Parts: sequence; structure tokens; C-alpha cells
Amino acid sequence: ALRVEGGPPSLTVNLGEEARLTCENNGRNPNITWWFSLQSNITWPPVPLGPGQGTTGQLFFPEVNKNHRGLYWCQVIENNILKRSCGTYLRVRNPVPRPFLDMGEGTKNRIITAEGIILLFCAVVPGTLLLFRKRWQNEKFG
Amino acid sequence: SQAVVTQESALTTSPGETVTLTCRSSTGAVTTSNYANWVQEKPDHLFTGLIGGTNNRAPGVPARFSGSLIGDKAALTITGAQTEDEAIYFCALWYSNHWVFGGGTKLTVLGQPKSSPSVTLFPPSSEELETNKATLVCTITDFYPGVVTVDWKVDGTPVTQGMETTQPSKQSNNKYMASSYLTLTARAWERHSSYSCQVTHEGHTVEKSLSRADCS
Amino acid sequence: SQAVVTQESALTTSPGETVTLTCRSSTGAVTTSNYANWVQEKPDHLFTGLIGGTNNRAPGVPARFSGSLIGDKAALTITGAQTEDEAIYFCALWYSNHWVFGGGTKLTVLGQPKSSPSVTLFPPSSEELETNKATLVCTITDFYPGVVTVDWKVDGTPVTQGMETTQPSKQSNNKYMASSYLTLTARAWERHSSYSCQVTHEGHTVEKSLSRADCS
Amino acid sequence: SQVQLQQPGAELVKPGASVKLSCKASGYTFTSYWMHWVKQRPGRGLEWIGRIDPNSGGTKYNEKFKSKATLTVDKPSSTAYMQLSSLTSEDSAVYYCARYDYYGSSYFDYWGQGTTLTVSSESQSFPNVFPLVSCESPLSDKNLVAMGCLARDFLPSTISFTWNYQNNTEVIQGIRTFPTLRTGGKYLATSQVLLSPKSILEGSDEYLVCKIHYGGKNRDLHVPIPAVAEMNPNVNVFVPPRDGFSGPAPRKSKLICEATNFTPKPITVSWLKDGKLVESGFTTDPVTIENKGSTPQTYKVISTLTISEIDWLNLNVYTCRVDHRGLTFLKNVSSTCAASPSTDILTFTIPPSFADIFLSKSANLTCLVSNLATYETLNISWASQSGEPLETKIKIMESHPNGTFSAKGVASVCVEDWNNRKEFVCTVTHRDLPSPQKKFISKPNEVHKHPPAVYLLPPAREQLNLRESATVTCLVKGFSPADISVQWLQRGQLLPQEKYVTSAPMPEPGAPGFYFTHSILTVTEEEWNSGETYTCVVGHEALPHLVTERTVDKSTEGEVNAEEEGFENLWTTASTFIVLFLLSLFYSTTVTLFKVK
Amino acid sequence: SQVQLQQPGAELVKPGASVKLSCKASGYTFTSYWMHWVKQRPGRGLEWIGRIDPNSGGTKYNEKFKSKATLTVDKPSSTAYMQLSSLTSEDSAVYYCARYDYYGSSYFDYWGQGTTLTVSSESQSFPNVFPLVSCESPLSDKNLVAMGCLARDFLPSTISFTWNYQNNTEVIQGIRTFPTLRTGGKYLATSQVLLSPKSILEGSDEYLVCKIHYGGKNRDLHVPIPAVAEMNPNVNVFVPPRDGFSGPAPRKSKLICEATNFTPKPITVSWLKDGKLVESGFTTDPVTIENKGSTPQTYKVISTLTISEIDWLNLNVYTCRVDHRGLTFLKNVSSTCAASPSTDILTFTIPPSFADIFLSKSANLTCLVSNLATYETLNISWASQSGEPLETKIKIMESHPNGTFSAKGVASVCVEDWNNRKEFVCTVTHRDLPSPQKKFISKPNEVHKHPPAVYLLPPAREQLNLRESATVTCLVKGFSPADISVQWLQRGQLLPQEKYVTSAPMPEPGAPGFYFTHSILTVTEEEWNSGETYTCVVGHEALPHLVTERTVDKSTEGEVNAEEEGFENLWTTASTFIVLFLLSLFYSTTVTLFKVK
Amino acid sequence: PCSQIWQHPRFAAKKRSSMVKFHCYTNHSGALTWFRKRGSQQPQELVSEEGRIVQTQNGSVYTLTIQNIQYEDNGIYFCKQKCDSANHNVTDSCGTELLVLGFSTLDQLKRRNTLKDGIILIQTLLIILFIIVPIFLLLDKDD
Repeated sequence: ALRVEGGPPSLTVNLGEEARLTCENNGRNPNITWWFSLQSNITWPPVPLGPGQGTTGQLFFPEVNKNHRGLYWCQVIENNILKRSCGTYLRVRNPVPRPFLDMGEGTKNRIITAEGIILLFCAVVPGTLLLFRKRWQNEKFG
Repeated sequence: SQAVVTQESALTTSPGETVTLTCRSSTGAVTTSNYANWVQEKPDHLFTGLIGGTNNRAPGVPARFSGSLIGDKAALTITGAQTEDEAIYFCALWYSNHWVFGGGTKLTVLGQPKSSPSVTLFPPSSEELETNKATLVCTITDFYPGVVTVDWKVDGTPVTQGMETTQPSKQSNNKYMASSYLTLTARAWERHSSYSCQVTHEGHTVEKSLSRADCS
Repeated sequence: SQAVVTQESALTTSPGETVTLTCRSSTGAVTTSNYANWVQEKPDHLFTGLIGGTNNRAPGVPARFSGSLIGDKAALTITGAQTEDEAIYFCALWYSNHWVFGGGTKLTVLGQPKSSPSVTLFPPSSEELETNKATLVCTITDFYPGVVTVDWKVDGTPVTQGMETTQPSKQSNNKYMASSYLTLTARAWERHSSYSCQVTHEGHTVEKSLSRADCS
Repeated sequence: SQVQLQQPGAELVKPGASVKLSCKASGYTFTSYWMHWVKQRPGRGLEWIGRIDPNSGGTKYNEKFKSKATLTVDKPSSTAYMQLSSLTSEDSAVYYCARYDYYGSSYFDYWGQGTTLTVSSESQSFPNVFPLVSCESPLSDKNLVAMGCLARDFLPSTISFTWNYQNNTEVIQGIRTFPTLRTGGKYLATSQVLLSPKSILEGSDEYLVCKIHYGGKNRDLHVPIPAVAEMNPNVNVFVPPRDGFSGPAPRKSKLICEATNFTPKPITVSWLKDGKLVESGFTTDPVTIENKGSTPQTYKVISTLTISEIDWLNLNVYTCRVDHRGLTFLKNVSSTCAASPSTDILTFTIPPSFADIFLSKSANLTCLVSNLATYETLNISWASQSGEPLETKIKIMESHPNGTFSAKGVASVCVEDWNNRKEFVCTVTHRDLPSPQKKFISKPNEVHKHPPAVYLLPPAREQLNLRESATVTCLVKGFSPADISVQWLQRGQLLPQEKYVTSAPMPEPGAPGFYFTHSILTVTEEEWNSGETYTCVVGHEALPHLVTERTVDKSTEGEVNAEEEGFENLWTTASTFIVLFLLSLFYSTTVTLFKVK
Repeated sequence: SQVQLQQPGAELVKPGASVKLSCKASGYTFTSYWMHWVKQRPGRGLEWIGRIDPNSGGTKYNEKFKSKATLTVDKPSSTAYMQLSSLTSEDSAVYYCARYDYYGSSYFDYWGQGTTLTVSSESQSFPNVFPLVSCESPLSDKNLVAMGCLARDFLPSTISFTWNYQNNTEVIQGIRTFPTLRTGGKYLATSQVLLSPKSILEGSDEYLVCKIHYGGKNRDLHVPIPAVAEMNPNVNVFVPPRDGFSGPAPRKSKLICEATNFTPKPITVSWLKDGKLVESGFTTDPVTIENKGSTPQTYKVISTLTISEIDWLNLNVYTCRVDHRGLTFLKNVSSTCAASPSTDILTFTIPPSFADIFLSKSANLTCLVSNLATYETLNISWASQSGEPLETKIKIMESHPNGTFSAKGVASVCVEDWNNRKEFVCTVTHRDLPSPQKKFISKPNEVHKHPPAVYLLPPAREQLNLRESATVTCLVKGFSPADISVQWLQRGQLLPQEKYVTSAPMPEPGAPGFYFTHSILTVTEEEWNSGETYTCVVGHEALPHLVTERTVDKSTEGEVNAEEEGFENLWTTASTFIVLFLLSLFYSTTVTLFKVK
Repeated sequence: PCSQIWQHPRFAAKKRSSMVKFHCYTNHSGALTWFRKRGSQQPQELVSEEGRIVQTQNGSVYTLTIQNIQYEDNGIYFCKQKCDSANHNVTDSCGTELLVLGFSTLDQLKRRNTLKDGIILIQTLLIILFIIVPIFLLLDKDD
């Protein structure tokens, strides 16, 4: 007789950075639970985590580690009514920490093409200047 | 031909009536010349001469015994039937200058009521089977009128080899006692296993059957 | 004083010589008036009269027996010593108009050589000790010369209470048999435990000792 | 003075001889009466032989017995004799004599008492006795016992029967004597005695004696008295010892199935060797008396069976079958012949493994006892320090080759109790242990914790070059607790432990206290060739979530980078630059040539 | 035969009446000869009473016997008689009568046979017989058993003794009737029989029957036969089973000490509980008969002891002390006294090793035997299955601290025969070994014998990402022998075990009987930067070159894959072309500047 | 009453043109429509193609498989269902957020980025140079 928002199907977070989960539901203030699991049907039963914090039921990992990859589905109980969520998936990736060179592959390769075009044009124009100069100095000598 | 005195077989009476014993001759009539005598045969082998000489008496004889000559037979009128009168009498007369006797008549005095006969078969022990012999005894007690003997029916078939019956005797308590014997062989005891003693006392069939495995 | 005929004790001979038996009187001399007689006492209680009447013979008597009167004694000359002549003879004469006898003389005819005597002591059983009695038997067999004596020695000390010796008898196989008896009490059997039978046959000491524990 | 007569009793007269009876009379004037002889057969009537007048004379005899008549009557003797010559086979009868008063009423006065006379050609034989006991068992107090001694043969019909108890006492209420019966040869009579079980079981009279006064010679006959049953036997089967084998080689053949509670002497004792009934080879001892002077009647019987040693070590269970009143009593023994001197004193307590701990969420304690010579007194009970009762699972492992046994006690307790280092006590009371042994299991003390670092190595190219098989290996390194379970999955499906192996954790080099392990997933080349994704999951206590997972496949370059490079823009720059190089070179050459002209 | 004087046998007249004898004579004229009487006393000579002349007359008497007439010989059939008056105590003698021929030669002719006449003042009693058996056991066939019956208290009446067996057979020759002897008014005599043991043990006659002829009555008598003197007794003690302590069984279990095969009757059987003598608590059953037959046999006695269950679990040892003529037999039951194996003399066979075969070009077969108590009688030699003896070298080491010695057997035979799987057996015999310990050996089961297939595996890039340490792993798989030695080399130097670790050999899945191993060389992060040479070698028996080694070293071995590096080479050529374009642009710029300047 | 749909590994980090098996486990039986979402755009219908999208129905389970996966397939995948329960109560699955991984060995990316930084610094220098060249050259040319 009740539903619950599934949340993001997956999630990404940098190593050593906090990762916060979510459980959105239409209930007033129902019982919340966190049931960690793994990707496939493993003989181990799901590992229940702590009770969360706040009205929403948000997890908190101040310093997440590589071992924390897996599903994190939240369990909601509302007056002896049970309903299962879908489950997120924590993971670390260690992204690139170098933002100097105009972040965005398309950005840097596009400015590379612009580099070629503008450099070629701004080198060609000096050639016209040089030939004009040569003609004018030859006229000057005569 | 000699004188053959034919008397009776068995007579029944009751304490309260009058029993009269008759004696018929064969050669002629019985007058006052034939000294009629009546000798009582008691079971304890103690003979007692009661009426001896038609009208002649004898010391010790009660007044209830009297002898008359009705026509041509010696009549013995006995007014009463006591417990000491149940015996066997005889008819002694006089022919050819000698005493002529005959078969006695057993008188039965029905006094006390009947009871239940006791049937007990005694199988032979192991000491008798060693000599290739076997004998079964079926003692019959507790009975006033001795009933006819019955065949030792073995396996539903009566036998005739070795079938005798002893004569009843007067024991204590105003009763009688009898038994039966069946002489058999030791070879038939191991094969047969059904020995009974059928006793028929005035229609009452009392049979005490037994088996071979019931003993040992 | 009556006539006392004193004969001999025991005489020995051998088949091949000549034995002569003498008989001396006491009242006077033996002439032809004393009818000298010689009666042979056989062991089987069969007397046989041999020389009866000095010079008088008898049917059935062999010619080897002869009787003479040497001086004043009745001499019985027997030419030979057979196996049937070993017996006891007597000297019968005539004095005071009656026959006078005396102690016979046992004649011994040494024929077959001696052997070894058999000594076997029979201790009393338990059935005899119930009546407070005890008797030991030491049978002595296999001997031609009669057993000299049966000396009973218990615990190295001979006893005299109840010491008798039976007379030898002539058995079969041309031998003799004898035994001894020692009547004792049952109280002495439980205390003593040494019973022997010492037999001395011409110096040969044969003793068969036994103990009480050897039986049971 | 009462007039009495004197007549002879039983007379054994041969038929080749004459019989001379007598008739003594006194108490009156003998010289004033006659004398008669009445012949009575056993089954016929009365007869008349003859008479004789002592005073004066003048008498005759019967027409049938005109000769063979003798009646010497002596006036002073006052006794009448009667000589009968030429005895035949029909002269066996009883004779009597009375007084005839001719000068008074012609009648009879007193008589005789009996004269047994049986003319037979046989001689005098000794009467044989035969006990006759009925087979009717007394079920209650109303049922009586009827016994009796049978007399097979006897010449003098006059025979008495005396019954004395265990002591010399004559029965007063038992006066029964049946008459004789002529069955061709001699006679046949019996005598029954009716008693009561109340006067037999309450006394010491175990048997009666029926004696017969046959000419003064009494014969003793022990007639037994049946008893009751309702008693169970005591079957006791004994086994031969391990050192009783007579002879240097193990040789012995003696046993004692002892059974004494058997009221009926005939007891059937047999031996069943593995179901087969033994035909011969056993000795049965005679039935003797166990106890004396007691109230119940008990006996004792011991059966001895002769067997061999080779037939005993083959695990042959014998059975001493005892039959008692139809009931079959069986008894099975143990033909084991092995001593148990092996028994040390060292029992260990084993915590449950991590795999079962996480699988069942309930820890199983262990009370491992070893070197047990015997197990009949084994009892493993589990409890906590507070003494709370708990169920204990008892299971016995296979016997060790040395002959020693083992056992373990399993108790189900929550994992949280183990996490709280809770103490538990296993109590064992064994006959081999002089004292009960008290031990405690709990969590070990605090130790450094480190979650495992999983690493999945793909097969080397050289290994793939032999095209035979591939062994995928995931290294798990750097965990302090040795309790680690590593599994493998195929397309998310569990793989059996027969397809991969996991080395037991071995201490990490260069860092004491840390453990590492491997797991090799040998996979056929065909399965790995299809681009399969292979993963190993690592369940371990120190993990923040108690379980992790690592993956690898044919890609081997499975770096996670989302989308950064490889776009078509790279091709665009490459092409536009090729054009740029061409134009730059052409422009430089044209510049040089325009310098020329 | 012929007429003979008939005389009475024996009489019995009480002192007070007169005895009457007779002298029957037939065969001649009685009215022509005289008659005399000769009185012979048992122990004296002959006497003379008197005579009588039937012809004329004149009955003369003796001066001593004058008042006694006797005589009076006047009866029919010329029956000569006598009647002694006033019988005293000296008249007990035997009388005889003969014939006297006065008209012939006054000699003797025929006589009598004897007339026993003893004047006794007693009544008529019954003679009681008593068996007399000698106490001499038949040791051989020469010892003859002498048995006889003794008659006492019997009045003179010419008795005899007969010896009848079971089948009623009279002895032909062997009966010796000894003459009677008087003591104090009573007589007594015995009668022995001489037989042989060969006619007694071979027959069913177990006892002789000695009867008498006392007035026509007979009487039986039992005669016993002794047994052997003393044989050898046996002691057999059994133990109760494990299931003997049940519940309804009275007295739980019992102990039975069967001691049969014992002639002597007195026997003392006691029980010892841990050395202490048991006072009460045992029921000694009476001695019965074991087996039936003849007499020289044995008996049977069964003992019974009541024990409990608590004392049985305390390891108690019972002892059935049987005092047989002072000899005591101590038997320790419920104890592994005999028939209990122990360490023994262990013989082990050691197959030759390949090391010396590779070096010394020969194989040593070693027969190592330990647990040897003594060696001065040891005989150990090598042999073959076909019985061919081998050269055995005996080498003995020093004493073991347990007190047992040891020995070895060394032989040298060609390797090729051992490679042909020939069965060689080492013969071991000793004084303490009841049987020789012949161990049969050959080549242990040879298997597929495949050599290792080493596949060095590079470290995982995820592990290198931590910048802390790396593990180099070289999987060694596919070898049959268990033994294997993995060593790692650094720049040509062996790596000590202090830095690396290796896994023990484990079976490999998918192929039973096939083994594999592993290894791991932890390296530091800067070690992995430097590109050092990481190689692991493998030593194995099946290696055709006996050593193999794989090489994955430096910092990268390379990896080919799909077109994933294609845009990598595209980027490299793009960078090269940007470099060229920059160079051309710089050249053009410098040329322009130099032409301007 | 129509909301019992199940799904499989959601993140599914994969290399280009790789293989994973999808399904549509459910406890109902009705019309089904596969849908694909990329980014924040609206749901769209999927079209079956042999060897690129495999559709085998295992009874109540609707198996799916996507071969030749490219970057355009990055997004969210789920299977719809139709619940004609007289209320138009249309339910859906939860999602399967597929991702495509870049292969720069997590290491070459640094080299490429450093190189492009070099080139655009070369831009700064060269563009300043070629903007100062024309004016300073026409100053001398004009003189």
C-alpha cells in the first residue's frame, strides 16, 4: 500500500572522500534500515548496517575504502508493511587531479585544431608582409 | 437234567413301600417240602441267614421280614427298605436230596439322591514303558448306581482288545467305587495322543480328555 | 591211667627213598595181639584204610605198603613217595578191649621245588568300621611248606591280643593256601597308620607294608 | 460268648497238588449240628458240595462232585477239614461253612469271613509297583491331585496299600482299596488317594511312599508330587578371557551359559551360531540342587560349548536359547576380543569456523576428547560460567588405527556471545579420567585487526600458449585473523570446492601477525575462451562489511575511467593536422622559392 | 557211580536236647559186619565211643563214654543211627562210621564224607558280608587286583562263595574257599579271586557280586575299584561380559573358576581380591562327576563368587588360588597378562634414493630394524623373491635411550633391475621373534611422472597503485612427485627464505594423483621501480634437464591485446607531427627574420 | 499488485563490445516493453536486432543480451510491464546503469594530459609571438 523511490542505480565517489546514500519515501516517519549486499547471489545473507541518521535515513562514510563496493539497499517498515528498494552501488575510481589544461577532452582537442588553423594563418600573413616588404625595398633601392 | 433255579436280575425300591422277592422253580411246584431259605450276601463278606424255612424264624431277624408261598413261588415280603437291606439274596430249596442254589438277585434301595461322578484318568509313567507295556486307569467314584462301562474311544474309534470292567464295591459314606483298565502296548503310546474316558451316568456324559504334550 | 599212644610230629621224605613210620606204646610191648592199623587221612575228608592187621592186607591197597613188627613197635615200610601219599596217618591198636588212637603224624613228601609266596593284606572297608570293629586279612598262597607263622607288628611293636593262625589246606595245582586274621577296634584304626604282614618262608622275609593315606 | 468261626486266608496250592482247608467252630455244642460247604465263584452263584453228620452219620454228596469229597470232622477238634484232589482250572473259588440246626428250625446261623483259593499253574512272583500321577496341574484351590500306586501282578488277592508322608505317618482320611481283577494272568488292582494342595505346598512332604505288605516284605515307592511354575529363568552367558587361551597359540573352547531359575527339570538349552543351530559339540551338565533349606525349589544347570579361536575373531554373535514352558529366552553377547589400554589425558576446545559462523548466525562450540579407551561412560555436557543449561550434540568419529576413539560436543550459541568473549564450560565425567575436567573457551584477547587486500591475477600468456587449461588465481594478502573463506563464482553461479583449491593462510613475510593465502580457479580453456567473467569473493571478519568481491576477465584492462578519450575528435585532429603538415611544408617551400624569385 | 556211605551235613541242636544222626550203608550185607564210631575233634586226634554186634550181641562201651548209649541202631532199611545225651561244650566234633570185617582181616574199607556238629548256645542269625579291596593301584599289567568278600558271624552249615558278573556268569577257575577259623565261639572266613586287568577294563563289569548259600537265601554286594594316583590339574578362570551388569539379574555378575582334570578329592579353592583374602561371599558347589565311563577318571568342581559393579570399575585383578597338594596356581584375570602384542622387533624396508645413484652410480637397499633387545644371536640377510641370496652388510648403531638396539642391512645391486620392479625381500630372524619378519618390497607405484610447468605471473596493477609493495608470484603446477624445491634468483644470486615464502605441494583439481605448488616474492615499491631481475627456478625429479626457470623480470614483460592501442599510436604520430609542424614553423620564422634582419 | 520486477548487476562497468546477460524476472504475466534511458532524457523503446539484442523468453523470465556495445549505449536499462487492472496502474523496473570504461591504462591519461598542457602553453607563447610579429614588422616595413 506504499512505495519508495529507488534512488540512483549506481554511485561514484573518490577514495578517501565521504559518500552519502539516500532513501526517499512517501511515508510520514517510518522505520528505516540499511541492508548491504553484493552484486550476485552469494551464499552470505545481506549484511545489515547501522540505522542511518535523520528523517530520511541517510548513510555516512567519513572515509570510504575500496572494500565498500557493493549494493546498499534501504529497508522501510511502515505499520507492519514491508517494501524493498532497488539498491545503489558504491565504488571508487580515483579521478584525474590535473585541471590546469582546460578540463574536457573535446575542449583540449578543439583548441588543438584551433591551434593548427590560427598558427597556420598567422604564419601565412607574415609571408604576405615579407613579399610586400621585399617589393617595396626593391622599389626603394631603384 | 438238574434243577435250574431262575431268579431275578435287579430290583429297585424306595423307603416307604414294600418289596417282594419271588422265586420260580423249573422241575415242579414249591410246596411246604421245599425248605425255602433266603441268605443275604453283605458286601463285607458277612453272610446272614434271614428267613430260613418258609414259616420258620431265626434269632436276630427283625419282624419286617416274612416268607409266604403264593401259589407255587417263594415270596419274601419285606415291609420297609432300610439302608442295611441293600444286598444280594438267594433262593435255596430242596431237590434230589440236596440243596439247589442259583444266580443271586442284586437288590437296589434308592435312598440318598445322586451326585456328580468323579472322572480321573491316570496315564502310565516311564517305569512301565520300559517293559513294553502300558495300562490306563480311569477311576470312577461318587455314584450310588454304577453306570454301564464305556469303550475307551481312541482317535474317534472304539477298540475291543483288552476291554474289561470290574465289579462295583460298597465303600464308606454310603457310596460305591469302581475303575477301569486298558492294557495297551508301548509302541502305540508314542503314535497316539488322544485318550479319554467317556462316562454316561443316567444320560450325563462326563468326559475328561487329555493330550500327550500336556504332561511333559 | 589209660593207654597214651605217642607218635611222631612231622616227617620228610623224597620220591626215591624209603620212609618208615614207627609207633611206640606206653603200657607195654606191641606183639601180634595188638591189631596194628594205619588209617590215611586225606585232605578231602576221604579216609582210606591201608595196612590193617599187621600182616593182613586189604583190597585196593598197593603192594608198596607193608607192615612189620620190629621188636615192639609197629613199622610201616613204604617203598616210594608218590604225590598221593602225602597225608596224615594214625596208629590204632588194642588195649582194655577197645581201640586206642592218638595224635596223628603229618607226613611231608618234598616233590616239586618251592616258589615265591604271595602276600596281600586286605584292609577293612567302611562298612565294618560302623559297628566299631576291624579285621585285617593277609592271605598267603603259593607255598608247599605250610606258612610257619603270621607275626603282626604295628609301629614296630608286636601285639598278642587276637593272634591266631588257621590250619593249612590242600588246594589245586598241588599247592596249599592259608590266611591270617587280626581282630582290632575301630578306635585304633584312626590313630595307627602302619600295618604290615611279615612272612618268613625258609629265611625269605617277604613284607608288604602300606599306609593309611595310600587308600583314600 | 459270641460264636465265631476260623477259616484260612490266601492259600497257594499247585494244581498238581490237593488243597486241604478247614472250618473251626466253637462257642456251642459241636456234637449236635451238621456241617455244609458253600462254593461261591467270582461271577457265578452258590454251590453245594456235601454234608457230614459227626454224631452217628448217614449223608450223601452232590451228583456233580460225587468223588474228590473229603470231610474229616474231628469230634474233639470241632473243626471240619475238606481235601480236594485233582485240581483243574475251574476250581479257583471261595468256600464257606456254616451251622445247620436239624433239630431246631432248619436254617443258617453264622458264617465265615473269606478263604482266598486260586488254583494256578504259575509260581509265586513278586508284585511290581508302578506310580500313576495325573498330568492335571493345580490351577487353583478347587483342583485336587489324584495319585496312586498300581500293583501289576499278585497271587494273594489280599493286598493292602499304605501311604506314609516324608515321615512315617499313616494317612487316616485315605482308605481306598479297589478289588482285584482277573485278566488271564495273576490279578490287577490299584489304590488312589485324594488329597488337597493346601496340605502339600505348606509342608515338606515332597514325595509319598505307597508300600505293600506282601508276606511281610515292604517295597518303597517314591511317588513325586507335581508343583507349579510362574518363574523367569536367569540366563547368564559368559565370555572367554583374552589370556585364557590354553596353549601358546590362541586356543580355547569353554563357556558357561548359566541358567538356574528353571522349576521344570527338563530344560531345553541350545546354541545358535549366527542363526544356525549347532547339531553336536556341546556338553550338558546334569541338573543339581542350587540352594538347600529355603522355601522355593530352585536348581542349576550349566551348558558348555566347545568352539575354536578362529570362529570367535570373525564377529560371531552366539545366542543361548533357553526354552521354559514354551517361552524362548534369547541372549546376545559381543564377541569383540580387543583390549583398551590406550587412554591419555588431553581434551581440546575448538571455536567454530568463520564460514559456519556467518552461515548459521549461531556459533557451535566443540569439546574434543581423544584417546578414549571406552565410550559407554562418555558424557559431554555444555554450560556457561553462570551455569545456564544448554543442549549438547554428541557425535563419535571413526576409531583411530591404534584403537583409540574420539568424540566432540557441539552446542549452539549466538555469535554475539562469542563477540562478547563469553566463557563456556564443558563438563566430562569419564571412567578413564580420575577426576572431572573443567575447561573454558572464550574469545582471545585484543589483537591488531587488518582487512584483507584482495588481488585477482589473470593467467600468464605463456600459460595460455599451451592451449590446455587456465588457472585463475586471486591473491588475498594482509589479514590478521586466519579465519578467511574464499569462494569463486561463474556467471554469478557458485562453484563447487572440487574445482578450486585455497591454500591455508601462511604468515606474511616482513610483517609478523599478518596472514596471506591464495586460491587457484583451474578453468578449462574452452570456458575461459568465451569471455567469461570470473570473480572470487572473500569473506573475512576484519572486513568493514565482512565480505568483498574482485573481478577479472579476458579484458585484463578493466580500468574504470568512464569516458575520457577515444572520441572521434582525436581522429578529427589527426586528419586536420596531416593537412596542416602538408600545408606548412608547402608554404615553407613556396617561401624559399619566392626568396629565389 | 557206586553206592557210598550217606551222612548228614550240618545240624544245630541247642544244649539241652539230643542230636540224632545217621549212618546209611548200602551195597553189601548189613547183617554181617559191625559198626564203629570215630570222633575227630578239629585240632586233636581220633577217639572211640563204642560198637554193636547185630549178629550175636554184646554192646560194649568205652571207659570214658560209658553212661552214654547212643547206639540203638534198630530201624528199617538197616538204618544205623545215634543219639547223644547231655551235650556239653566239648562235644563239638565230627563223627564218622565205617565197616568192620571181623570174619575177614579186621581192616577198614569204605568211609564217609563228614558230619559237622558244633554244640553252640546261640540262636540263628544272619551272616553279614564285607568287601575287602586292597589299596594297590595297578601301575602296569603285572600288578593283579586282589579283591574278596569276608564272611563273619555265620553258624556252621556248609556255605560257599560265588562270583557272578553283570551277565550272570560264574567264574570257572579262580575261586579259593579258605577254611573257617574259630575265635571266641564265632567263626569267619574269606574268599579271594585272582583275575587280570586285561579282562576288567575291556569289559562292562564294573563291580563283582559275591553271594552266599545260607539257608537258600542270596545277598548282593557292591565292590569298588580304585582310580589312578595323581595327575596334572588345570586352572581355567573366565571373565564376565560387558553386558553382564544389567538390572533384573540378581547379584549382577558372578565369577566361575573351572578347575577340572583333577584326581585328588580334597581341594581348596579361594579368591584373592587385590591381594587380600576374601573371607565370605562365595558359594562352593559340591564336586560332581564330569564324564561317565570306567573308574580311573577325573571329576568336576565349579566355583562361584559374588562381586559388584563399583568394585569392577576400580581395575581389580582376581586370583583363583587352587591348593593342589601344596602347589599354588596364580592366575591374573581381567589383565593383558599373556597374548598381548607390544613394540616387538620392528623391521622396516627403505627404498634406495636417487641421489647416490646419480653420484655413486649404485643403489643401496637398506633393511633398518629397530627395537632389538639383543644382537648376539641376530641373523639379518637380504634375499630375492626367487630365493636368490644377496650380499648383506651388517651395520649397528649406538644404543637407543629406551634400552633397545638396532641393526641395518646394506646391499648394492644394479639400478636397472630395480627399474625393472624386482621384488627383493630382507630376511630378519632373532631369538625374541617367534617368526621371521619377511617384508616384501618392490618399486612403489610409478605414476604419470609429468614435469612441472612453471607460469610466472606479474603483480596486479591495483596492488602497485598503493605505492607500498608488490608480490611476484610464479605458479608451479603439473608435477607428479611430491618433492619440489622452488628458489628465486636476484641478478644471479639465490634469494634466502627470509624474504620470500612458498606454498606446500597440494593436489590439483581435475586430475587425481597430480600435484602443484606456488610461491610469492614480496618486493618493495622502489625495488619494482628499479627493474631488477625477478626469476624463480624449480628443482624436480622428472625434469629432463633437472632444472627449469621462467623469466618475468625488470618492470614490464609486455601484453598484446585488441585494437585498444590503435588510437595510442594515432596519438603518438599526432604528437610527432605536431613536433614536425612546430619545427617547420620555427624554420620559416627564423628565415623570415634573417631575411628581414 | 504488479510491482514485483527483479533485476541484475546495475553498475556493470564493461569494455566496449562485451557480454552480459539481462532478464526481466517477475511474478506476473503480461505485456512487456524494454526501455532505454540515457542521461536525463525521456524513456525510449528498444528495437530488437539479431546478434546485437537477443530476446529469449524463459517463461516468466524475459532474458536479454546486448552485443557490440558502444558509448551510445551508456545509460540506464530496465524492462517495463503493462498492468491492465482497470486502474492503469502501470509499474516499471528499477534500473541498470550501464557504464563504458576508458582504457588509458589509468596511466597514459597523465602523459596525454601533460602533453596537451605543453602544447597549449606553446599556444600561449607562439600566439603572443605571432601577434607581436605583424605590428613590429610593419613598423620596420613602413619605417
